Amino acid sequence: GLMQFTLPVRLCKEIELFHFDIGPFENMWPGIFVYMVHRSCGTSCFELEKLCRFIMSVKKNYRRVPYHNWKHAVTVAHCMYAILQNNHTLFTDLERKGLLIACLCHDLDHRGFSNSYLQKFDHPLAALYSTSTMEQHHFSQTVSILQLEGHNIFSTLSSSEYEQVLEIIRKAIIATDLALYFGNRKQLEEMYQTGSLNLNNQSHRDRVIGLMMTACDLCSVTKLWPVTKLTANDIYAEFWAEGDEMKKLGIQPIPMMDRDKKDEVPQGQLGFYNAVAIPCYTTLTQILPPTEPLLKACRDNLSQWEKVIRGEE
Ligand SMILES: O=c1[nH]cc(-c2ccncc2)cc1CCc1ccccc1
Ligand SMILES: [Mg+2]
Ligand SMILES: [Zn+2]
Repeated sequence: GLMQFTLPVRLCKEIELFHFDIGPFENMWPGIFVYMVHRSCGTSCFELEKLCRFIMSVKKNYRRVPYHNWKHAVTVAHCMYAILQNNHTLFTDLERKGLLIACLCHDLDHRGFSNSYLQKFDHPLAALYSTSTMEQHHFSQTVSILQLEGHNIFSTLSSSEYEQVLEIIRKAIIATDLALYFGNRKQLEEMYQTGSLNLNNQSHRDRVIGLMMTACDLCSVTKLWPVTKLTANDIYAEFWAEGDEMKKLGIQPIPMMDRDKKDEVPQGQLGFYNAVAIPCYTTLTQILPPTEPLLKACRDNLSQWEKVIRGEE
C-alpha cells in the first residue's frame, strides 16, 4: 500500500478543477481513475490488484462508439470526483467508494442508441426491462463484472455494507436515465425552497445523489468551450446514426437526431442548456454550494452557443 499514484504537475493541479479534460492518451485514463479513488476514498479502500483488474474489465465492456465510450465513463467519474472533493464532509465512506464506481460503470456496454430506439426496434433488452432500459442493463453489467473471479473490489465490506454499496450504485446508475431527471429536480427544487430537504432522510440523499449523477453525466457542457464544442460533435455523431436507424425503421426522428437538420444544431443546444443543463446545475449549486463552478461554466458555454447563432463564430 506504499504505492501512491502521482500525475505530472499540470494534471496533478488541473485534475482538482471541475473543467479538467482527461486528455487524448487512453493509457493514462486508468491511472487518472486510481489517482481519483486514492485521493477521494483513501489508498486503503480497495485492493489495488483487484481495482486494476476491475478497471480493465470495465474498459473492455465499453464499446468503440463516438460518445458513450470509455472516455465518457472516466470524464463522468472525474466530475463526480471534483464534486466529492469540494463537499468532503457531506458523504459517507461507502457513498464515496460507490459513486466513483457507479460513474465509471454508468454506461457499460452502451451500443450508441437511446432507450427510445431499443423500444421501437424491439430489442430484447426492451422486453427484459420496460423502463430505464439501458440503465438496468448497465447496472446488470456492473454486477456481472463484480462477480468475475478476482474482480470483487468490495470483498472487504461487511455483508450489510456490500448491500448498501450495490444499492447506492444501482440508484446512481438508474438516475442517469434523463427521463427520471426532470421529476427528480422538480422534487429537490420544491424540497429546498419549502425547507423540507433533510440529508439524514435516506430518500432525500437518494434524490441528491441522483442529481449529482445527472450533473456528472452532462459535464461536457461545463468544460472549456473547445472541449464542449468537440464533445458535441461526438454526441451528434451518435444521435445522427440513431436518426439514420429510425429512418431505416420508417420513423421520422426528432430533429436533434436528423443529420439533415444540422442547421438547427445551435438552437437545439439553446433548448438543451435552458431545459436541462442550467436547471440541473442551478438546483445542484443551491443544494451543494461549492459546485457553483459547474453552473458558471455551463452559463459561459450557453453564451458561447448564443454567439454561434449570432454568426460571431
Ligand atoms: O453532454 C451531453 N450528454 C448527453 C446529452 C443528452 C442529450 C439528449 N438526451 C440525453 C443526453 C447532451 C449533452 C450535451 C448537450 C448536447 C450535446 C449534443 C447534442 C445535444 C445536447
Ligand atoms: Mg447512459
Ligand atoms: Zn453517460
